[PDB]
Amino acid sequence: ELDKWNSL
Amino acid sequence: RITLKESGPPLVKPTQTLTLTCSFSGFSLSDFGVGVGWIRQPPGKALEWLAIIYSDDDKRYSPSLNTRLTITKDTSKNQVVLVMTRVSPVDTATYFCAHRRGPTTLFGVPIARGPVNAMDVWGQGITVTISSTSTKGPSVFPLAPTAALGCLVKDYFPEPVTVSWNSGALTSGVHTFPAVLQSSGLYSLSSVVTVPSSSQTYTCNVNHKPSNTKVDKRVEP
Amino acid sequence: ALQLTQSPSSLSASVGDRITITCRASQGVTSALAWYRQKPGSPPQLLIYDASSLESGVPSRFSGSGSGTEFTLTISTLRPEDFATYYCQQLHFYPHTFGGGTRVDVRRTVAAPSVFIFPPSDEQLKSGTASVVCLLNNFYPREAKVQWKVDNALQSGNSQESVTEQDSKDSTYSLSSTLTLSKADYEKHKVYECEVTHQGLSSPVTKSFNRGEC
Repeated sequence: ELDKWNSL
Repeated sequence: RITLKESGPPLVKPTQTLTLTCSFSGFSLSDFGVGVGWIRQPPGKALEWLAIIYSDDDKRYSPSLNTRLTITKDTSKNQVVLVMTRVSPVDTATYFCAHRRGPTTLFGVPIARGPVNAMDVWGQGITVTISSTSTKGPSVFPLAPTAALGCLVKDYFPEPVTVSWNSGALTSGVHTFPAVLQSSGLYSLSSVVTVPSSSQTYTCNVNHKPSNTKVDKRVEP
Repeated sequence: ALQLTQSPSSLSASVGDRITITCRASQGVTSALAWYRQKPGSPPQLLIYDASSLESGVPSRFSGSGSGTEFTLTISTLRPEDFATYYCQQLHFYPHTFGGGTRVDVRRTVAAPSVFIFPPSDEQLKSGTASVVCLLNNFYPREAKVQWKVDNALQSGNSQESVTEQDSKDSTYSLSSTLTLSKADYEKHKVYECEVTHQGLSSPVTKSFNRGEC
């Protein structure tokens, strides 16, 4: 599961 | 300046619940993108990530500790709490809380996400031991045969204990080892001193304050 | 989960040296990687964030490079505050993985350990327990390995080790290993052996005693 800021 | 500080109990018994509090200043958990995470460190071991909570109340946990962890924040009192249910002796470690920067903003717009790639400020850490054990004094045994020599300081709780040789006059060639927490819940430790075979009397001075146990042990060859 | 391997595990060095530590990931973590320095008794200190960015207040001698699965930390000129343990952390995947650490100690000449075996005190035997201690004195490097054998049986699960911190004047380490048995058990054997494998030893050295021999 990717980190919180990965899709910013 | 951002500062964090961990608080809670130094000692907890197995099966019990451990509640740790992280009190901070210099930032708010209402600030955009900010996180506070917990990382622990067993004595002599590597860092292990436990959990993180963000200003938007988003939460993430270690997949391997997930059923025993709960992380929560009190924005008004600048605190983050970690609750660990049913602990064992392997939960014994130093527990840290740390700050995670949110993205950089320009006129409220997110322009850089590079600074969130680290935990930039850490608390000093809180040491927590897990023993079903109760305050108990050490039994001191001799370790008898450059020649080696020492006094085994066994079965005490909790830390710490002090060891000197010859009431403070012998310091050269001395090695007091870190204590190991035995499966019994009690610590054991050794202090040795190497000298000129040829030699003088040798006495291990031992003091475990928690138990009020003071022992002087002359050790011969 | 994500595997983050540090290399080397331990590093020998002196003041003024240039060193490099690497951190390898099982999958790309992009540039989401941090480096920390931890001195004993203190918490980790951030040095590099986002694989290469120098953190405010951190000396310019620290440098980070790499992206994807290979990362390196470079300290151009080693200062004394740098003799410590280094860590890498990954923040691209949950959970935010940490490396195993890289210990950086003061270099010196290889020194083999002085080995010593202590049999249990009759005073302790009287309490129902038997503790056998092996001492590995003033050696270098830090890596050493103790193997206990009782009547040539290999012991496993009944010992605990402890290591000192590098000596500020010797730059050596010392290790203590305690084999613990019940007194019953202990009196069922004769030969208690401590086998020591270290780098400054051509072959393993063994110290022993026969329980009873007087």
